[PDB]
Amino acid sequence: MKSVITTVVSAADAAGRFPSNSDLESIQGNIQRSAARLEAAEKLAGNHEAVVKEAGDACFAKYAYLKNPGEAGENQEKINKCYRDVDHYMRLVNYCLVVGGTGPLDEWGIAGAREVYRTLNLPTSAYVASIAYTRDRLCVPRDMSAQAGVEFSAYLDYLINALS
Amino acid sequence: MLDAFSRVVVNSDAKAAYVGGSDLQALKSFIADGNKRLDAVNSIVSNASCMVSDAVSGMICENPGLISPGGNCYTNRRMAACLRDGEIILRYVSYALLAGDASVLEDRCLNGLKETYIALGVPTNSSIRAVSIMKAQAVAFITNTATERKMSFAAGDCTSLASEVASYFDRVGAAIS
Amino acid sequence: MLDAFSRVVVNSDAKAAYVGGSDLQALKSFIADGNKRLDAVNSIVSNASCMVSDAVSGMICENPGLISPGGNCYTNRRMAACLRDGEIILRYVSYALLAGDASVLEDRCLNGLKETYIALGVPTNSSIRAVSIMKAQAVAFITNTATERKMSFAAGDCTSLASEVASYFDRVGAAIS
Amino acid sequence: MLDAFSRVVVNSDAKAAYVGGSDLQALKSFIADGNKRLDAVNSIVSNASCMVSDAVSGMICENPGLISPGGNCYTNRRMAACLRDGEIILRYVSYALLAGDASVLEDRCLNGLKETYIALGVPTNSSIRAVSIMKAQAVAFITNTATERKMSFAAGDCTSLASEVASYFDRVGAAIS
Amino acid sequence: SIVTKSIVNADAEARYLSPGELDRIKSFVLSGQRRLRIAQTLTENRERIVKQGGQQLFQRRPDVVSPGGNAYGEEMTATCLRDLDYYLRLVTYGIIAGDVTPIEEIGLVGVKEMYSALGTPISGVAEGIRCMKDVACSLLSGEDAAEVGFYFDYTLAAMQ
Amino acid sequence: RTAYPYTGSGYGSAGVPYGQDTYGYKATTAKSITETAAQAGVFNTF
Amino acid sequence: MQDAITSVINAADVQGKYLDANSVEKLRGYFQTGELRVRAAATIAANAATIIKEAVAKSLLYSDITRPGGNMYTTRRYAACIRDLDYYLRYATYGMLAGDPSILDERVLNGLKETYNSLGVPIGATIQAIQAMKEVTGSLVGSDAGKEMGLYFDYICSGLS
Amino acid sequence: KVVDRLDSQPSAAFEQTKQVYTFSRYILGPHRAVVAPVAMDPSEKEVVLRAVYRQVFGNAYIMEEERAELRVMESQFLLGELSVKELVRALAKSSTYKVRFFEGAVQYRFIELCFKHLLGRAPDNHEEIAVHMRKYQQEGYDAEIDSYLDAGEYDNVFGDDTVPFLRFRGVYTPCDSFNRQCALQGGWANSDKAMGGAALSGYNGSDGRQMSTMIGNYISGKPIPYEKVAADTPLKSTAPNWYARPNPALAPQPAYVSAKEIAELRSRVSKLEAAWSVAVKQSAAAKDTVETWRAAAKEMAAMRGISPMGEAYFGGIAQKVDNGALAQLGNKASSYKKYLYAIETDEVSRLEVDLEEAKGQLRVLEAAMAKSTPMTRTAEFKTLTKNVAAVTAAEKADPLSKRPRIS
Amino acid sequence: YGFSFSVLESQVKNGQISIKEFVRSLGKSSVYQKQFYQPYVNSRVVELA
Ligand SMILES: *C(=C)C1=C(C)[C@@H](Cc2[nH]c(/C=C3N=C(/C=C4\NC(=O)[C@H](C)[C@H]4CC)C(C)=C\3CCC(=O)O)c(CCC(=O)O)c2C)NC1=O
Ligand SMILES: *[C@H](C)[C@H]1/C(=C/C2=NC(=C\c3[nH]c(C[C@H]4NC(=O)C(C=C)=C4C)c(C)c3CCC(=O)O)/C(CCC(=O)O)=C2C)NC(=O)[C@@H]1C
Ligand SMILES: *[C@H](C)[C@H]1/C(=C/C2=NC(=C\c3[nH]c(C[C@H]4NC(=O)C(C=C)=C4C)c(C)c3CCC(=O)O)/C(CCC(=O)O)=C2C)NC(=O)[C@@H]1C
Ligand SMILES: *[C@H](C)[C@H]1/C(=C/C2=NC(=C\c3[nH]c(C[C@H]4NC(=O)C(C=C)=C4C)c(C)c3CCC(=O)O)/C(CCC(=O)O)=C2C)NC(=O)[C@@H]1C
Ligand SMILES: *[C@H](C)[C@H]1/C(=C/C2=NC(=C\c3[nH]c(C[C@H]4NC(=O)C(C=C)=C4C)c(C)c3CCC(=O)O)/C(CCC(=O)O)=C2C)NC(=O)[C@@H]1C
Ligand SMILES: *[C@H](C)[C@H]1/C(=C/C2=NC(=C\c3[nH]c(C[C@H]4NC(=O)C(C=C)=C4C)c(C)c3CCC(=O)O)/C(CCC(=O)O)=C2C)NC(=O)[C@@H]1C
Ligand SMILES: *[C@H](C)[C@H]1/C(=C/C2=NC(=C\c3[nH]c(C[C@H]4NC(=O)C(C=C)=C4C)c(C)c3CCC(=O)O)/C(CCC(=O)O)=C2C)NC(=O)[C@@H]1C
Ligand SMILES: C=CC1=C(C)[C@@H](Cc2[nH]c(/C=C3N=C(/C=C4\NC(=O)[C@H](C)[C@H]4CC)C(C)=C\3CCC(=O)O)c(CCC(=O)O)c2C)NC1=O
Ligand SMILES: C=CC1=C(C)[C@@H](Cc2[nH]c(/C=C3N=C(/C=C4\NC(=O)[C@H](C)[C@H]4CC)C(C)=C\3CCC(=O)O)c(CCC(=O)O)c2C)NC1=O
Ligand SMILES: C=CC1=C(C)[C@@H](Cc2[nH]c(/C=C3N=C(/C=C4\NC(=O)[C@H](C)[C@H]4CC)C(C)=C\3CCC(=O)O)c(CCC(=O)O)c2C)NC1=O
Ligand SMILES: CCC1=C(C)/C(=C/C2=NC(=C\c3[nH]c(/C=C4\NC(=O)[C@H](C)[C@H]4CC)c(C)c3CCC(=O)O)/C(CCC(=O)O)=C2C)NC1=O
Ligand SMILES: CCC1=C(C)/C(=C/C2=NC(=C\c3[nH]c(/C=C4\NC(=O)[C@H](C)[C@H]4CC)c(C)c3CCC(=O)O)/C(CCC(=O)O)=C2C)NC1=O
Repeated sequence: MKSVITTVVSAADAAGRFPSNSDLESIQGNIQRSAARLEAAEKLAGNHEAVVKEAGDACFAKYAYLKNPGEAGENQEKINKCYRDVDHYMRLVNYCLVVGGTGPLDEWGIAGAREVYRTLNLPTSAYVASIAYTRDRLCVPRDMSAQAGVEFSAYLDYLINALS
Repeated sequence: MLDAFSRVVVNSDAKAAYVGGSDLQALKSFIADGNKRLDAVNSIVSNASCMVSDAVSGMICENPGLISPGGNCYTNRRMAACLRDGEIILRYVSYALLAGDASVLEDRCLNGLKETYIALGVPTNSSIRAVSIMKAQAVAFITNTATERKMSFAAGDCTSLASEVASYFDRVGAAIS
Repeated sequence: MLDAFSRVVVNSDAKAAYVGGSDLQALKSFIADGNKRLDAVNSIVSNASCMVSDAVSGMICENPGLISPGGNCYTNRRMAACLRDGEIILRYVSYALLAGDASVLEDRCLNGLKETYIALGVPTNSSIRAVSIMKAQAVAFITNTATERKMSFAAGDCTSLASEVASYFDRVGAAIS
Repeated sequence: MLDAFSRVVVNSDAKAAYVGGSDLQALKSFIADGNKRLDAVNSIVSNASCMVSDAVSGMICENPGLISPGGNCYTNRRMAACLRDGEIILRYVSYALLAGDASVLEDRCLNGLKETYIALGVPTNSSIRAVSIMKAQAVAFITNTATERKMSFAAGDCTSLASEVASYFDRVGAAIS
Repeated sequence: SIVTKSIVNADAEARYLSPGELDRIKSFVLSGQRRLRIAQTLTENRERIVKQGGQQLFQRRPDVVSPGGNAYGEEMTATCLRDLDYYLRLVTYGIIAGDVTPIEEIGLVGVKEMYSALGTPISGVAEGIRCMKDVACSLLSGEDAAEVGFYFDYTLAAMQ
Repeated sequence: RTAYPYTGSGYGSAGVPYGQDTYGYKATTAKSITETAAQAGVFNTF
Repeated sequence: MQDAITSVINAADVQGKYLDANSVEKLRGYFQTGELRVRAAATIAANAATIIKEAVAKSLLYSDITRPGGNMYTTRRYAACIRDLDYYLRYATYGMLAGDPSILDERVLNGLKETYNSLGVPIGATIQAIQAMKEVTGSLVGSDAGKEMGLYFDYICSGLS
Repeated sequence: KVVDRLDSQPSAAFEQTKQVYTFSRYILGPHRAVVAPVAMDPSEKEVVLRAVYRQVFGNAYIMEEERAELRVMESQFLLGELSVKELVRALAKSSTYKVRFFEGAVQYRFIELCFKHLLGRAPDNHEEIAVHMRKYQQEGYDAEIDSYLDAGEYDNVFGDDTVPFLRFRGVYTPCDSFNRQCALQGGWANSDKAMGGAALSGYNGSDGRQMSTMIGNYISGKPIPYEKVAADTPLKSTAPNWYARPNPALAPQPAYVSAKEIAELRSRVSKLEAAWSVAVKQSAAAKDTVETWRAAAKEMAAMRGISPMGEAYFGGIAQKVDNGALAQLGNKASSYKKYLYAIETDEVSRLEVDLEEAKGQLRVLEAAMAKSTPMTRTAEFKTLTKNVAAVTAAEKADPLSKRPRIS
Repeated sequence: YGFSFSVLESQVKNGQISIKEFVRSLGKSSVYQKQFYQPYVNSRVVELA
């Protein structure tokens, strides 16, 4: 969990010091910024089944070839797993807004993803067509607040920068 | 290691849930007294060089066979290590008070301390009293009822952080028992 | 580690014998089908990157709780880790088929995999299901009865090497159970 | 520890203030010399961290084959277990000194100790040396004739408590012989 | 079955079985040869009895399969026929048990709670079983069609 | 045949009686606090 | 069966003292959330069938407890579930209004895990169903109200475990 | 090919971290590289110095009061004319490395300490040690370490820029090389003064013997037992803090284990293991009752497709369309989320959770029956009539010795 | 009338309470007293009990 606490108690623990004033000041930022980034953790949680539904079909509207036989989305079970994975990436973004950093993404979704998407022959460009559709469907003062749309998008295209 | 934010993440992963409106009231109340927690860690780390000599020397005046020859605080190198693990434990408890969860206590301080103290031949019951004087001091500093140094504070209730730091020292005193 | 020639040498060095003509009828027959052993182990190595994804995901369709949060093949680290030991086992079996002797499997791949998989919480019955799917594929590619790919081969029988690669896969099943 | 002197229950809703049906006559009679006994156990357990380390190193430096490799105290698990068992034995005499009778000692500590030490190859001739040091150590501490450490007791006599606790140590020492 | 509830009837009444009860257990077991033949006809006709069963069901209730219907798409329509395979199976149990006791405690008790809680129109599934009944009775003679149809309409009655 | 079978009778039953032993509401067999400890033989001072 | 006011009165009465500043301090805290709990219990009463339909379809609808052999196969057994899930969503509504989970263990929790073991009901699938039911309940009543209603769901899941 | 190249080959040109270190336990915890920058602040020189003292001394109390021979070897490094490889060589030639890990150490304990300190790993096989035994006895200790860090191992996996760390390298060339790794680097607490027992054999904690365990595992092919690789363990320190449904962390060993509790637990884990092997043959085809009609309900439902949004007007009402990839198959949000709830609701996974849960309860209950003669028992169960007999008179199992005195 | 005592059919079908318990709880129910208690007199309620 790469967060604002676990950088100031991982660098102090490697240094062997008590949490000084440089590390109590860093968690004062975890009180001002977290008023906004939990609002984007709450709107994304209460509307998650409609976001992935509006986002996961843009994977197949853009790439219509996936329903061909032999390809990745060829039958019923493989289409449901493709909508499952965008629900996973929308869940870790809800986990990353409530942690405070990119902790649940760099450990649980990103690390090892370039080795499973090459082995199982999944196109990783099809994943970022679904996430970048979600970044551009974001109306900034309608979906959430102005600041919570900054926090929600900055974990979204970080996940795009991880997959590409 | 985890904190109080990511303890309810891996609890909400065990349920394959989003962190919705039920769990965020547990965390928005956690940042509501976020100024209270940093006022509680600052009472610990400002006296932390004096609390470790207050607590190791309280163990000596109770069990004086440690400084007896053949003991475990007799050799002067062996005394200087016992002042070190009084404050490495206080370094990892103060991280656990800062993070709000005792994972870094469980996974770094107590990760093998029990078979360490057997294999060094350290008396374990005196390691309880080295820990538990720091429990009775930190609940005196956080409640600001230390009998010779009062710190300035905005007034109000603080007894949840007192029992939280008393819960982290037991987690130490039970793992090395 | 050994091979099929040097297995009978340490068998003959236990009685300090020379390698005479009564012993060498197996080894002169071993190079007589030495074209077939390279023709066999080529068929596994040319399909090895799809043999693992046929097998680890074939474990998933039999036990679909592994992809649920909690099951040991859920996170993208864990799936890339489970695919990684899918091809470590397939590498050493194809090493063992090539040398024709199971010594390189049992001192380098399987020596202590059982106590490793206990320590990581890897379920040991599901790894037999990953191995037995790779057992049924390596005997399919060698006998060229794979139901969606045929490769070109000279005409003749091959089921001895299908039996030998079958016995190198149940050593993986017996090591970790 | 706390069964060694019976207490009185004065409040209601107890079932023992009213329908107790007894008062414990064998243990009231031991608060008739109770402060002198409680100083004697306090004389042992304030030096119990030092009495076990002196006595175990006493039989090491008189029989030096135990810390030789091949001996029964060379490795670290055996050296930690030998310091543990003298500490456990010194606690159980200090139960029997406190309760005033050896009936706690013979079943919780001595019942099945001679069969244990021949099942582990523990030298029984050397372990009885290790309790005779602690027999000689405890009568110095109770009579306050220790050379390097005195304690400020009241003015009185503590023989027939020193010979009481010396009668427990050979009762240990013949139960393992 | 007729054997188990003719027992539990006389069980509750603190008595044995009358001639009226024992001349029918007798009459039922001699009927058992003819029952297995009837159930044997429906056993390996489930391919036609179900698929033609859902044939008339969609022609009579296009709403349930149209977009917005409960059984819309490739997915729900497969489960749309799955339930008919269930109820066709229970009718084979009722024919061999000589009673709707197997159909009673399976697929009938509390069936309205399930289908109301699934969003499925319970009247629609009743229409499906009626379409299966015409296919089933068309596969048997008149003496048999008075039985195989007889268990369907009981399922129709309890399913509304 | 599924491993986690169930309880009950009549049709829709797995061949296992109700409650695994025909008792729906089983009378307990434990003792209270202090003589569950008295039987253990380890909580004697307690 | 005590609410927040009953529990406050009991603890203040059990010591024989009056309602001091600390006892009334919590009572004022309960009256502040009195407006939130009724609206939370309002919408839950309206969408009772919809919430249970959402939870079972999201947690255990297509798993093999639903298929033959699974613990939920027959229609009597399926119908017992939504009857059974109705109590969890209903009694949790009572705890949300009373502000005290005493009613749950009084009327739900006691003899519950001991009953499911008798019937052979899978406690593992039961708790997610309640976890999924907790997830949809946070959708309706909002965040903090979901935090309140959610605080009694996991109380059921904890004791039922 | 999931992993292209190991960590023993150097990282080629196009990565900042090697491929095995991405998805191993490298990224989770504090066993990472803290490679020195080019020019650096003396605070950042103290950061790379504090990691060297943690690594090559193995959490030993270095007693900063003295640092006697250290401050010449520090000041060669703080100038920059000493490499981090040449600092960690020079620390391994001093007296305060010799009086800790050489003056009391067996030559098995010394070689297994140089593998943990200088390299990352454990010793893999037997003749890997037998090189370093014969190199010490013919060239001496100063020419041992010089011939130990200048092979092909150290210069690829750390170079001359980074400090050593515990090498969670993913591909382990025996499988026990992960087991002896985590048994040597024993958690975040234990040091090698503790692990070799140099304090307890010490005369007042000084000049004691550094004896060794695991000497039986380097001679014969024998794995490490699992309690030393799961309890006092660096995997607890670089723990993912998951929800792992078989929890890998071992329970603490219970007081008062009974044979009546084990003898039903072994029958329970044979009951689940025999029931798992039956249920796994019926999986994924016959357990799916909706699978048999997918060939027909997929072609019955391919009639009157709607290309824009709006149709299926149905007698003149709206009743429109969704036209996505999901809802053209009729699926919902409760149709891809049904995979996440497959622990309670599954059947094959229902067995394999409680198989590994009860085997993990068995492997700490059976291993707690290593204590026999003076152990006080108890009866927590209600002393029921179920009791296995003590009929152990004659041969019942008798493992096949066909060569009884074959000569 | 589609009435339902799901809690009582619960606690009786499992055997958690007797038929006598299920009968007594039915008597103290409100669907009972609306049926055979409210429209009658305490005199007539005793005979109908
Ligand atoms: C090595 C060959 C060797 C020893 C080591 C040493 C051990 C030893 N000591 C005694 C006698 C006593 N030991 C005592 C213990 C202590 N004295 C203290 O003040 C501290 C608190 C504590 C040690 C940490 C005491 C009180 C005595 C009694 C004598 C006295 O009044 O001091 C013995 C036994 C001697 C005997 O039985 O007569 C041994 C073996 N002695 C060694 O020779
Ligand atoms: C969807 C728009 C894609 C697509 C997806 C598929 N993914 C398949 C399997 C799969 N996906 C993941 C990653 C995912 N699972 C997780 O648990 C997490 C987060 C922790 C993520 C991101 C994994 C690990 C796996 C393998 C195991 C499994 O879930 O089955 C998959 C099945 C592959 C197959 O059966 O061959 C598909 C079809 N594929 C598409 O069609 C579009 C491009
Ligand atoms: C003092 C309160 C104790 C006591 C302590 C001794 N510890 C000695 C060495 C030592 N201490 C620790 C504890 C600490 N260091 C850590 O790194 C961590 C966790 C990250 C902890 C909690 C360790 C690990 C060690 C071993 C280190 C080493 O020596 O290499 C020690 C000296 C032994 C010696 O020098 O031989 C002492 C005396 N002993 C006591 O009696 C009180 C109770
Ligand atoms: C309980 C342990 C104490 C106590 C705590 C209270 N602290 C309160 C306010 C407070 N403390 C700080 C400083 C703290 N925040 C930081 O960001 C840093 C370092 C970077 C520190 C040390 C601040 C900023 C505040 C907020 C008010 C202010 O502007 O100073 C407080 C008031 C309520 C609240 O704000 O939560 C309490 C009750 N007070 C006590 O009586 C015990 C001893
Ligand atoms: C996959 C089909 C399994 C499964 C596997 C997991 N293995 C994990 C780590 C791991 N795997 C191995 C085996 C392999 N690596 C080797 O180096 C050698 C021989 C030289 C073999 C046979 C090892 C040694 C390790 C530990 C290495 C490491 O993790 O750094 C793993 C990750 C657990 C974690 O990250 O904590 C998984 C998930 N899991 C499954 O469910 C199927 C059955
Ligand atoms: C058994 C698994 C197969 C099969 C095997 C046969 N292979 C036969 C001949 C053969 N294969 C090769 C190529 C092989 N030798 C090499 O040196 C290399 C790579 C560098 C490879 C892949 C050669 C050279 C030959 C010899 C004849 C030729 O020159 O082509 C063969 C004929 C008998 C024999 O020569 O051993 C058989 C039966 N054929 C099968 O039917 C199954 C599927
Ligand atoms: C040191 C003074 C001795 C010596 C001691 C060893 N004892 C070993 C094991 C052991 N000791 C006991 C008895 C102890 N445990 C109790 O619970 C009680 C009374 C309540 C007593 C007195 C037991 C039961 C055991 C076995 C179980 C255990 O390990 O605790 C031991 C280990 C043997 C080995 O590992 O080989 C040692 C070395 N042995 C000596 O040589 C000196 C004289
Ligand atoms: C938690 C994250 C979260 C979001 C980011 C949004 C994302 C979002 N918005 C819409 C849906 C919509 N979004 C908009 C807004 C706009 N349309 C535009 O083209 C403009 C850029 C912008 C004006 C501000 C409008 C007008 C609709 C309704 C019609 C439509 O789909 O475009 C939908 C489809 C479901 C629905 O109708 O709500 C989704 C998922 N909702 C969320 O819950
Ligand atoms: C025989 C030797 C012996 C001692 C040395 C003292 C040591 C001592 N002090 C405290 C108890 C305490 N100890 C301290 C410590 C300190 N006070 C400060 O202001 C400084 C920060 C630090 C000294 C540098 C504090 C703050 C308390 C709590 C109460 C208070 O003093 O205000 C306790 C725990 C309570 C108790 O057991 O009595 C002990 C053992 N007592 C002894 O019996
Ligand atoms: C739940 C999902 C699921 C799967 C993924 C497969 C997995 C799978 N494949 C095979 C059986 C096999 N699996 C393969 C593997 C492959 N075929 C190729 O040509 C490629 C190289 C590679 C896919 C990339 C081969 C070659 C066989 C032997 C038969 C054959 O396909 O010709 C078997 C054993 C026999 C069987 O059950 O069919 C299993 C379980 N089956 C499943 O039920
Ligand atoms: C043996 C007695 C028995 C029955 C009957 C039964 C029914 C049953 N029907 C289901 C679903 C379903 N059933 C239908 C049915 C229909 N749609 C229509 O338009 C038609 C009117 C109707 C069929 C003729 C649909 C669409 C679903 C899926 C609903 C959804 O996905 O939300 C499900 C949930 C998925 C499953 O586990 O199969 C069950 C358990 N179970 C039983 O044990
Ligand atoms: C108010 C507190 C309270 C509860 C909770 C309660 C539960 C309860 N659940 C029961 C059955 C049941 N409960 C279930 C439930 C499930 N099957 C699954 O797979 C799921 C995991 C789960 C749904 C979430 C099923 C299937 C039965 C029927 C068991 C049978 O017929 O054998 C029964 C037996 C009698 C009956 O239902 O009439 C009782 C008494 N009683 C109470 O008084």
